[PDB]
Amino acid sequence: PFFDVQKRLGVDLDRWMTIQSAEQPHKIPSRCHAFEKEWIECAHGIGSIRAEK
Amino acid sequence: SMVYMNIMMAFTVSLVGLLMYRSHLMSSLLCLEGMMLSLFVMAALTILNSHFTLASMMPIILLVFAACEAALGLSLLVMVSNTYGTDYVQNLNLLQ
Amino acid sequence: RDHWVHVLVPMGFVFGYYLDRKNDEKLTAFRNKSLLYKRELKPNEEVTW
Amino acid sequence: WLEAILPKTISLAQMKASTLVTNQKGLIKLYFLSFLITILISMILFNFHE
Amino acid sequence: MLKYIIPTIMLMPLTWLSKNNMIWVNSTAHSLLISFTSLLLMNQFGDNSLNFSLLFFSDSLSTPLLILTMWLLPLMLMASQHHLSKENLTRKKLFITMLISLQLFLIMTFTAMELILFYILFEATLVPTLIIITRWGNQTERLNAGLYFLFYTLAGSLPLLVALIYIQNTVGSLNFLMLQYWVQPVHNSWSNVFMWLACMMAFMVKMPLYGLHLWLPKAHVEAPIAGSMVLAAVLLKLGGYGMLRITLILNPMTDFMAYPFIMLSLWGMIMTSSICLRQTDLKSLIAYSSVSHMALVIVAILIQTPWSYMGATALMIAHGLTSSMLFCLANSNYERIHSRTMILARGLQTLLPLMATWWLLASLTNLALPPTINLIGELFVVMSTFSWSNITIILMGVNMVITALYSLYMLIMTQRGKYTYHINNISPSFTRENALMSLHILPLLLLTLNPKIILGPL
Amino acid sequence: RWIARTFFDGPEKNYERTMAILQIEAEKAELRLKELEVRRLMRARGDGPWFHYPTIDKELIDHSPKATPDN
Amino acid sequence: NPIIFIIILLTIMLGTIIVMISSHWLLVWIGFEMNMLAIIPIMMKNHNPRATEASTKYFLTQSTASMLLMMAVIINLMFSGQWTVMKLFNPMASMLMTMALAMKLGMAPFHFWVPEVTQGIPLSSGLILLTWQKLAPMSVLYQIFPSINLNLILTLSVLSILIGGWGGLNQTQLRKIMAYSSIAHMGWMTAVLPYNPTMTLLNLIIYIIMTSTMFTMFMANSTTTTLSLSHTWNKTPIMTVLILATLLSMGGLPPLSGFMPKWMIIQEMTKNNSIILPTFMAITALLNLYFYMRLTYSTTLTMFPSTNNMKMKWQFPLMKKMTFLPTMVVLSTMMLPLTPMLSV
Amino acid sequence: AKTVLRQYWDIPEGTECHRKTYATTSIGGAAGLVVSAYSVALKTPTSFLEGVARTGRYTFTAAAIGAIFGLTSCISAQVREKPDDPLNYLIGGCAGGLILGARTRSYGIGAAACAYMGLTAALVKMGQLEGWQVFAEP
Amino acid sequence: HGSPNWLKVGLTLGTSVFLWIYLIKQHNEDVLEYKRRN
Amino acid sequence: GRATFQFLPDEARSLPPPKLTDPRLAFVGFLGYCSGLIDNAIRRRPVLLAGLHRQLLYITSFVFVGYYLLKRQDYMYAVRDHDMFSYIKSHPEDFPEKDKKTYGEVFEEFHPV
Repeated sequence: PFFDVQKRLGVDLDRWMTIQSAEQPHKIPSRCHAFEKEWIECAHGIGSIRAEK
Repeated sequence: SMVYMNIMMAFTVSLVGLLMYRSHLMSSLLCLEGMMLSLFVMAALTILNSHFTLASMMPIILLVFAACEAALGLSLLVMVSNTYGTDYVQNLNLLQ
Repeated sequence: RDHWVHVLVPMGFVFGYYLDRKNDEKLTAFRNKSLLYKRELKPNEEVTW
Repeated sequence: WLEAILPKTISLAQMKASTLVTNQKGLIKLYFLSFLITILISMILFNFHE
Repeated sequence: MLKYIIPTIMLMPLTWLSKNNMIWVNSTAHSLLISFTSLLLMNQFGDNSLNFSLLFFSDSLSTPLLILTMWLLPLMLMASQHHLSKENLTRKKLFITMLISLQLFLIMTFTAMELILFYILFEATLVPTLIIITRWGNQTERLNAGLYFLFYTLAGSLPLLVALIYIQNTVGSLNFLMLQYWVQPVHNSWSNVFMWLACMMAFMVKMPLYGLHLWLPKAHVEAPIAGSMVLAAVLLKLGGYGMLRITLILNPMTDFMAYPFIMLSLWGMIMTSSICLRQTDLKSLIAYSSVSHMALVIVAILIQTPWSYMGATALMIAHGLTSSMLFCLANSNYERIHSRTMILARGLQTLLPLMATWWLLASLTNLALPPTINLIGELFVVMSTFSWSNITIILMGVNMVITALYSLYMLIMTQRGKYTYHINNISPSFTRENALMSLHILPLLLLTLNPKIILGPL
Repeated sequence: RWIARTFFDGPEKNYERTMAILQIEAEKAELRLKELEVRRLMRARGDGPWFHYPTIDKELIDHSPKATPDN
Repeated sequence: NPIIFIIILLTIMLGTIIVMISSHWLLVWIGFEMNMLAIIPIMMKNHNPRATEASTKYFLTQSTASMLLMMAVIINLMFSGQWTVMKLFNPMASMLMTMALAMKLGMAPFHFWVPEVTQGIPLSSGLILLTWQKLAPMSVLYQIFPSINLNLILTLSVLSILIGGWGGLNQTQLRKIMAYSSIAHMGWMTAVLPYNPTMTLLNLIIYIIMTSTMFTMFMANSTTTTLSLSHTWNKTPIMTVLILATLLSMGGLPPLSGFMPKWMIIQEMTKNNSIILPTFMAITALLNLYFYMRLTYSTTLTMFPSTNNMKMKWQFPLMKKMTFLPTMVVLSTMMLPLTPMLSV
Repeated sequence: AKTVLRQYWDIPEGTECHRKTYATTSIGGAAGLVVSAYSVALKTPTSFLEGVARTGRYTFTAAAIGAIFGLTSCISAQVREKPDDPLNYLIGGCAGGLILGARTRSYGIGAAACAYMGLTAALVKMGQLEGWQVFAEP
Repeated sequence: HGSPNWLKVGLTLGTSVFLWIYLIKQHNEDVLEYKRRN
Repeated sequence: GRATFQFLPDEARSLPPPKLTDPRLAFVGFLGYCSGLIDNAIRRRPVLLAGLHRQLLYITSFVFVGYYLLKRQDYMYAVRDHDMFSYIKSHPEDFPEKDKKTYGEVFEEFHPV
């Protein structure tokens, strides 16, 4: 069962390496970077079960 | 493109009759410790051809255990063939 | 001593028979029915409920 | 003929627990070849890719 | 209600808590008392049945049936005393506990307010019974009676819980019988047969049809000392009444398929009594009575149209006693002579004169002389089941013949000269022999005076 | 006459005590028909916070001007 | 020696705490990659020629079991290129997840193993620790839960609770008899799993207790079935009423708590109008009971007390928390409609 | 795959009895392989040609049954009223099971095969006929 | 001169003196909270 | 629900709470009260009432814990409901108002024997 402690208290275990656009230390992008901030913007307040459709 | 179908046919290196068998266990354990490089290289491209820039360490962490752990399981293979002198997968004794 | 073992147990009855009286206060919710069944003016419905 | 039909169930199963133990004895090669049949046969069979 | 479960659970530490040998008389003394409470608030209505709590209406229902259940407990310790005096007290404290541990659920069941307390308590036995059969057996064939007693009872009663959880979420809530005031029927499909067949066959495997009774003589032939739990297992069986709560409703309108349960048990009723004539073991001979004129109720219940429930209720508690008491005779006469083989005991009736009239009044109530409950429980069967179709008069008219040769051959086998080699059999039935054998024929015939207290609503 | 008033009661209780506990009931068959008309079948909406799932967290995204003019 | 045995035996759960706490596919690799690294020495302790031909039949059977997973992690790194932990975005991932993850749990196939290890580990002490490895994987399957081909996770289930059932009826050694019928209870909890995945955990906790309290009881000397005959006339009879107050409750009968998972589970698996599935499960756990009966006809039937065997001494084992569990492994049914709304 | 049923369960439905045992020797002929897979894998079979032969034999043996089973029905499924009906489609079971019993002699099998492989035939049709689902979702 | 440890004996007693105290300390507090909140 | 990995959130203030003398809390630790009596009996105590310092500290533990746990259970069945009505209330298109018909109307089957 997924407890998600790193939500409650403060630490970051991972959460940074996770997706294709976060930091990239010197601020250098990926190729398809610009489509992430597009696609995450879509499904967030969604509950993901209607996201697919 | 094409380099993703090789190496993939390579990662069917599993082939399992030759994963546990036949004897000279060291041949079995071998195709295991080289089951990597099918996991490594394959994941050293997709990370690379697109610039992730971050997961780039992951390839390093795919070895550091793959050597650490697979080097453990070598140890037992001394304990087997210490008491014998031939590995020979054909030792079944504990049965069911 | 006085033999608690013996008939002290039958006292379990009135112990229990009281519990069947604990509920009637929460089962009161209908004083109203047409079958007489009245709870009309009397000091009868008033007792037992 | 009441006791043949139902207790036939007794000596029906108790035999199939002699084919799931006896014939599996030993030979670490012999398991491992049979995970492979199972891991391919899941490809062709059904919904598993669909 | 708690008026009952609480003292009878209060019994539980009335026993071990006591001293040495005082134990038997300690609990037999109290266990009788509860019978005043048994009647006490019961035998109220009558009309517009009694329900005193949310999840209990103790028995209103006109299936009183509970007063007996509270009888047979302090008939055991008078019954069970014989050879159980030969092992340790901390074990003897057990055998009185689990025996109560049974008596506590049979008060819970028969009330249950509903279907789903029934079931989990309908299956809640077999924990206490199975433990009495396997330990304290006699022969070594007992170990198989342990299994066969399960693997039927439990075998098909799981399809209940598949069905009763299927109703709970289909129509409203089964939480209460007393609300069926909305019930739609069951018309037909290849699904609904199964529903009706799942909600039924679990009950049949208890009160036997002529199939799947293969367990009943296996458990009774070899079974505890006194019939100690064999008296109880002749309560358990008839307690399949709950088919009276269902088949009255909850798929009322399929009679379509009734016929394979009629002609299957209606030709067994003329049957298994007849395979009982050549038996060489006495506790077998009675075990096959128990099928026969019990299995007559299954043709009483399926048919609707009361005058059957007038007669179907009187039967559940008809042999409830007579079929009980015979297992009490064949026990006693076995104490003295250690074979259960019927042949061996002959030339009695000289040597135990007072126990003559005990056999007789027992074997006379399978004959069912007209005045007692037995016929007035059978002649409301024949009156409705005649109207079904006129031809039922033949087979169930034959039942009334083979059963008469059936009973006598058991008595008249004990009228002969035999002195033969027995130096045993001295004891002239010390009081318990004739005390516990009474408290049956006294209460049994008695009810015929005011026999409106055994009847259904109809 | 002596007993009936000594022990039990008449249809001032065992009637219209059932009236009492069948409103402890017909509200228990109202609320087992609205789960199975909601829980089991929500459905395609995934509307109410029940069949709701995790998607992604748009907090951790970055808006800054990273260096490459086209991306 | 004695310190580290608490350093090792601590790092296990630290191996499985990074499993349940993580967002990130890499960590659920490293996470149960360091069990197969940190389990192995426990098997050893007495250095015998079985444990070492055991943990080597275990090793390479949890080596690939892992190493496939890393191939089905890096598939959906191609497609969608977003790690984290959610439906797998591509069918060759999941079908290479769930039926290569069934190796650690082992399900319907992938068990020629669970009897080859649990038998003949010289260390019976525990071997209670093979209740962790049931608890690491499930803490993936609860997350990935809305992606499965759905025709599989039943097809490994229903071929399991059957195949683990028949497996034992033929068995005597009672380390195996627990080995078997521990594939069985992996049939109920992953048969549910797509429908309402809590009321799985319910079966998961009630399982961790019951199999737990067996072993702690099987620890005094007990090994082979016919060494549980010499039990009641020797060690203590208050032991025998225990081993009969559980082994029966574990297949389950309604007055006990062993009936608690089924009774609730079928509330769930019908109401979804699949009524032809659960009977066959419901009815097959039946002949899962005939181990335990016929196990329980060993100890209450006073079978030939061993020989002249005189144990006048008292005991000094660690019964730790055994004086609790079969008051919670039995009597809890009367208590709880909590388990569906408590852990949820 | 799943569709072999889909054209099996659509077109013939009581008629065209030739295609109906055409495609229903496929299934009972298909599953003969899988038992031949674990036969030599789990059981030893040291025989280059001998082993092969044994395998084939077993496979074909298993195979027998699917062929006749489609036939014993759609014949009688044609000849009475010309639909199929929960009684009609049983018949393929008993005689169908007898093939297995016809093999490896009867007395303890040929009845049981006729019996149980009889009992479990009807349910199939009876199953979709009332609209039963084994594997579902809300 | 009975010989328990006379070290721990009374801890279990003393501990329960804490728990019931602390239990009701949470209870007699929280009871009013319902009304303070409602 | 929200405020994840919390035993119970702050929102549980508005619940009764489940105070004592409920049969369960009494029953809770009863099954422990029959647990303590075991605790002796395994080792051949052979007291059947042994030191009250073991024969207590159980009963103390359960009912405290049994209590401290029942406080959230009752909560959960509340947040279940609360999230239902508030959905049942909106989308009235998914929630019809049935009409009222006595029997001048319905026919049943009608199949007597």
